[PDB]
Amino acid sequence: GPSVFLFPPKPKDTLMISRTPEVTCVVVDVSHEDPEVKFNWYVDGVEVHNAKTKPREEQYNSTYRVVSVLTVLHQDWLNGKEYKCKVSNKALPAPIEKTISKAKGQPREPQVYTLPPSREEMTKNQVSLTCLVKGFYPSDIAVEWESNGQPENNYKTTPPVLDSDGSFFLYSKLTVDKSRWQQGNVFSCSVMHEALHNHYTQKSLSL
Amino acid sequence: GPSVFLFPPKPKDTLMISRTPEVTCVVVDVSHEDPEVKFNWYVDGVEVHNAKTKPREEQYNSTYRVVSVLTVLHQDWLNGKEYKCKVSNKALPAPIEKTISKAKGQPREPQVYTLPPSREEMTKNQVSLTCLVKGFYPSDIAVEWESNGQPENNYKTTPPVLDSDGSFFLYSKLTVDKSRWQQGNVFSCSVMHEALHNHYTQKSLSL
Ligand SMILES: *[C@@H]1O[C@H](CO[C@@H]2O[C@@H](C)[C@@H](O)[C@@H](O)[C@@H]2O)[C@@H](O[C@@H]2O[C@H](CO)[C@@H](O[C@@H]3O[C@H](CO[C@H]4O[C@H](CO)[C@@H](O)[C@H](O)[C@@H]4O[C@@H]4O[C@H](CO)[C@@H](O)[C@H](O)[C@H]4NC(C)=O)[C@@H](O)[C@H](O[C@H]4O[C@H](CO)[C@@H](O)[C@H](O)[C@@H]4O[C@@H]4O[C@H](CO)[C@@H](O)[C@H](O)[C@H]4NC(C)=O)[C@@H]3O)[C@H](O)[C@H]2NC(C)=O)[C@H](O)[C@H]1NC(C)=O
Ligand SMILES: *[C@@H]1O[C@H](CO[C@@H]2O[C@@H](C)[C@@H](O)[C@@H](O)[C@@H]2O)[C@@H](O[C@@H]2O[C@H](CO)[C@@H](O[C@@H]3O[C@H](CO[C@H]4O[C@H](CO)[C@@H](O)[C@H](O)[C@@H]4O[C@@H]4O[C@H](CO)[C@@H](O)[C@H](O)[C@H]4NC(C)=O)[C@@H](O)[C@H](O[C@H]4O[C@H](CO)[C@@H](O)[C@H](O)[C@@H]4O[C@@H]4O[C@H](CO)[C@@H](O)[C@H](O)[C@H]4NC(C)=O)[C@@H]3O)[C@H](O)[C@H]2NC(C)=O)[C@H](O)[C@H]1NC(C)=O
Ligand SMILES: [Cl-]
Repeated sequence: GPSVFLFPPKPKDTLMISRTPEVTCVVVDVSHEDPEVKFNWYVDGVEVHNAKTKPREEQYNSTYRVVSVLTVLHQDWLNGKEYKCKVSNKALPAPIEKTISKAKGQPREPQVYTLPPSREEMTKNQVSLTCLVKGFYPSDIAVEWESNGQPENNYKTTPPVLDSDGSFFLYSKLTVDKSRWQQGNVFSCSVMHEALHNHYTQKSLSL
Repeated sequence: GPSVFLFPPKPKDTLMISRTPEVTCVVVDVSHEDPEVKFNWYVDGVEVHNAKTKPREEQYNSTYRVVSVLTVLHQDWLNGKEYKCKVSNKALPAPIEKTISKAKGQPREPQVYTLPPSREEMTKNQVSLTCLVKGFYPSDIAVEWESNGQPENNYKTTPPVLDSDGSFFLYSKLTVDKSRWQQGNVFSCSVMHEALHNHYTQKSLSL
């Protein structure tokens, strides 16, 4: 019999009003006998029906895969609304049901500090700009780097680490050629989190 | 004597209601002799006071460098209000002033097309996904790439090029390992411009 998996919107979709977040219900392992599959979507227990379901597609193990996609209102998701997908298909005895929702917990607003590179580090070819993001809950967060215009490639972020007061912190490290840092170029760490004003803050840093 | 330069907001900052746009006034070639510099900000003729001046930072020239940022309203900038920085130094015969505004001109809407890699490029271990953005005005624009919610590394973008019909176009090229493309991953080019509905559009691309 089939399998269903239920995928949440990615955080930055929920946090920007410009972008458009979606919940995705996918069923796989549906037999060739009865390829037809019905989706029922509930938001907080009431049926909704603006979901786009796409045409079924056969995979190379000779079973179909079909996906149903529901656009969510940003505020609905951020207010902890439960999204439930219910799949019916003739091979199942009882229809099967998944539910997801934003991670629970009292939200906490992160502080965002930028740390210039250590002086022992500027004897080197590349240098590291550091962004400390601490005090935030829940752990859904986005951290990015920009420079006088366009995004930066060469950065890595730590996974959220549980701190001693129950909130998370993390660090983001951006490595730049030292000649760019020495020229007074400005680099910005932007953070997106549901607990910030406007879900967005930015801290700049330069020599 | 002291030079004056005045930089506009970052396009992304003006197009997103959650980000926060600033006009920046930089003064360089500041002498030790008469070190104090006072700024005076004017929106559409009338004076303003919420500017933030960061204290002087001396350079390797032994010149000084003084900056003052003014936060602007998104709508004020998009509606063409003129921002004027007037700077006084007791080593200037007359205070010196500059003025910026959004690029004048009727706004045209960009068409966004995504172009897969050439069949000839599948010989290499990396391939180029292409994003063509054409028919837009003014040239203040932001292009970014992403995949499964996260910002995609590489990609470079051309400057806007004046088309024959009065508008601009640009291309953005993203380099992915060929295996990532052949697997079926979905990449997406997102674009931000005044003339787009919601100032934002996304176009996807995948094998
Ligand atoms: C003393 O040292 C300082 C420090 O310089 C720094 O250290 C030295 C050792 C070197 O490493 C330098 O490379 C390094 O910058 C010197 O201060 C510099 O002084 C020069 C000239 O005096 C200035 O040049 C101007 O640069 C701007 C662009 O500058 C931006 O881009 C740089 C990126 O490479 C960046 O380093 C700058 O900081 C600045 O970055 C912007 O910053 C803001 C806020 O921080 C940010 O929000 C922006 O996003 C960011 N932008 C970018 C793109 O990064 C340039 O625009 C100027 O061009 C005008 O003048 C040119 C010559 O005339 C000409 O080519 C242009 O067309 C333009 O001409 C003017 O055009 C307009 C119309 O469009 C009109 O208003 C004018 O009439 C017209 N003409 C004139 C005459 O104005 C210009 O090239 C540096 O910015 C400045 N450095 C800094 C950090 O501010 C200083 O010169 C030294 N003193 C000496 C040697 O005696
Ligand atoms: C027949 O083929 C199909 C299609 O596959 C294709 O053909 C085969 C032959 C191969 O060649 C494939 O390579 C080829 O692609 C098979 O379909 C697959 O079926 C398996 C399960 O049978 C599914 O596994 C699940 O995977 C999800 C995560 O999947 C995401 O990430 C993948 C990359 O790693 C990506 O390929 C997927 O498409 C999917 O991508 C997401 O897509 C959404 C929507 O488009 C998008 O928004 C997201 O951005 C994107 N996400 C990412 C990360 O890219 C995984 O979550 C599941 O894990 C559960 O089960 C594990 C085992 O128990 C467990 O360890 C996990 O924790 C999790 O367990 C559950 O978790 C919670 C609590 O922990 C709770 O719900 C449950 O209690 C718990 N337990 C259980 C049991 O559920 C899961 O592993 C594949 O996704 C699916 N592939 C596709 C493309 O749909 C099919 O299986 C084949 N049939 C056979 C062999 O008989
Ligand atoms: Cl990037």
